[PDB]
Amino acid sequence: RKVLISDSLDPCCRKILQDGGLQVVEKQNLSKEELIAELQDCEGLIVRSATKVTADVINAAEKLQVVGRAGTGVDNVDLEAATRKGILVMNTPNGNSLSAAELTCGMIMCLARQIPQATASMKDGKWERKKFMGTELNGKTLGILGLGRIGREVATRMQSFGMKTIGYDPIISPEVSASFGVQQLPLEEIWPLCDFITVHTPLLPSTTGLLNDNTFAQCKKGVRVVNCARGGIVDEGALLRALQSGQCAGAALDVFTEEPPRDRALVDHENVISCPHLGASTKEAQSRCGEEIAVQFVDMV
Amino acid sequence: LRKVLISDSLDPCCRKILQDGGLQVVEKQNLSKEELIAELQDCEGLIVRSATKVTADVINAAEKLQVVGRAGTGVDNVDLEAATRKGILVMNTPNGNSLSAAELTCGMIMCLARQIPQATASMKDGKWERKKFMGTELNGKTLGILGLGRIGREVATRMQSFGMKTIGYDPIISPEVSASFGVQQLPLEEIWPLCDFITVHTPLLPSTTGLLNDNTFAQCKKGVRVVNCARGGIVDEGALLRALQSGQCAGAALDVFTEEPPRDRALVDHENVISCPHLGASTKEAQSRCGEEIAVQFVDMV
Ligand SMILES: NC(=O)c1ccc[n+]([C@@H]2O[C@H](COP(=O)([O-])OP(=O)(O)OC[C@H]3O[C@@H](n4cnc5c(N)ncnc54)[C@H](O)[C@@H]3O)[C@@H](O)[C@H]2O)c1
Ligand SMILES: NC(=O)c1ccc[n+]([C@@H]2O[C@H](COP(=O)([O-])OP(=O)(O)OC[C@H]3O[C@@H](n4cnc5c(N)ncnc54)[C@H](O)[C@@H]3O)[C@@H](O)[C@H]2O)c1
Repeated sequence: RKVLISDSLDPCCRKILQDGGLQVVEKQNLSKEELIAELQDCEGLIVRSATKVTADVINAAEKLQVVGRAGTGVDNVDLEAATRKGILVMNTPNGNSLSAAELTCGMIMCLARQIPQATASMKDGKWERKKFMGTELNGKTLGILGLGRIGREVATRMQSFGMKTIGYDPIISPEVSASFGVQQLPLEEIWPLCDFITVHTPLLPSTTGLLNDNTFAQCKKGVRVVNCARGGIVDEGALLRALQSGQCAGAALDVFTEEPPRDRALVDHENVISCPHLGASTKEAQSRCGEEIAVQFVDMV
Repeated sequence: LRKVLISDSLDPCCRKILQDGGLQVVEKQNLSKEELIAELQDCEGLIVRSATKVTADVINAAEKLQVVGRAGTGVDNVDLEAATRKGILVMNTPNGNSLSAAELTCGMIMCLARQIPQATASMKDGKWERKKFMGTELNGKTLGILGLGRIGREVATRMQSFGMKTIGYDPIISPEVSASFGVQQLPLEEIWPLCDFITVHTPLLPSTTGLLNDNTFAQCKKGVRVVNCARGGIVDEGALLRALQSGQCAGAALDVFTEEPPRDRALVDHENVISCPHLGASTKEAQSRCGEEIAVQFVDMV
């Protein structure tokens, strides 16, 4: 059939599809009405995160058969509406892991030394040595919640800095985590030990507010936290209260409960470092995800 | 060997160690030239960090002064020539800062790969600009490390954990020794074309002033990224600006400048440059270690 790529993807996605004999239309930044119009001659749609595959789009897209997302999860696809119609939804759980792990490590280093703030200071003409006294990562404890693809890659990188890496994952055995140097403990034992906490779980009811007022209360005063997973795993209201009291000394956020976020209190806080969901924003990750999704479209004979 | 003036803001452990060694200590900070010379009247020892400027005039007016200690690397704020001519010993702390400087360098590499400082600035300006901040994955990329001493080797082993190939050069470290911490030595001319990132960890010497310059930038890959958390002037600042302006250099991270604070703002102002006010040693841990390291030398002196 014919596939529309409605967001900006690596050009290899397009190449692999055509090599498989498919018509492609590559057209970014479509309005809701433009998207529906294009799709009515299309059985495939491929998105990244910008296009919102809502029930209304799906319902109006009568010939649609498969929606592919070139990223993890299905955050911008109404999976329930797609399933109600006969529509397959596919994604790319492997292609961007390494890039996400690397950003998470960068964010830890940025929290330790306040590099983003120091650059902003310098650009205002300031030379603020005292303000930007930091902390050394060597000897500190990093808590890693979620020890799948990304969590284990964060662990081995941060171990090279001399960090003690502890963590928790309901599915990963202690024996598997020991093989990448992560000691598992129950959550209640993790909180008071950590200098830094990073989350690498899916977003589920059980992981929403994984860090919240109750768990911040149990942390070491001055804990630094990273969320490069999904918005909401760290409760944003709790995080702001923790930053306000000094219970959390800083946070680094790639992701938000709303993207772009309309509430600016966290982004605007002096001790918060942020990015516009750049975890998979590398040429390499994008090349890998574009291939991953294209191959899945070709493999359906 | 009796009274020591500590003239800059140091970790309190420096004072205690001197005092345990059996020395008198005066902590006074932010002194003018005249004030510094007056405090030194009864002092045979002076301990500084970076702000106090132990110039030829101070050295020559300070009558009982026998040793100057700097709680940091090199002798940037001490006229060592003047000191040596008058017979005054100068001591510094070559070990205490290594790990904090290595960590900052690695943080700078990550920031250049993913534009985290620029991304934060954009978000704080109320923007959501994903495409602009498309970055580079470190795995498989080549990092060139010039200077393979205390800091170079620590940077190498950390960036190796990211899957970077670490190559470099040091005139005194043998290829066999550098091999033992995973750094492949090659001649400089073979390095430039191979590097995705270059980081410098040398002293500032005639051999290292302008080690990166217009000619070496022309030998590099289009889009090379450069880090200087060592000393200002190892990367020629004019050459670096020209390379940033043409795109030969995709970005640079600078902790150090030929003038500090720098009066010329062109590099700091460039959108592809990330910077810090010489924070390589600016951690609680490093400052503690340096404070200990310099007081301990003074006490052995007794
Ligand atoms: N910021 C980005 O651009 C970016 C990029 C890629 C992935 N991600 C996100 O990062 C997260 C991790 O991705 P991954 O590829 O490593 O996923 P993965 O499935 O390999 O691993 C996730 C792990 O989380 C664990 N988990 C579930 N509930 C948990 C809980 N309550 N406590 C601790 N662990 C729990 C699972 O057991 C699993 O092992 C996901 O949310 C993913 O969407 C973000
Ligand atoms: N930004 C900061 O706050 C900060 C903090 C600590 C140290 N430093 C600086 O970082 C630099 C490295 O310090 P270190 O402790 O690793 O020093 P080190 O003495 O242990 O190592 C320096 C190495 O540079 C090498 N070298 C000399 N000339 C060279 C050349 N032409 N090419 C390649 N290598 C050359 C030497 O042979 C030596 O092995 C110094 O300039 C030091 O002052 C900066």
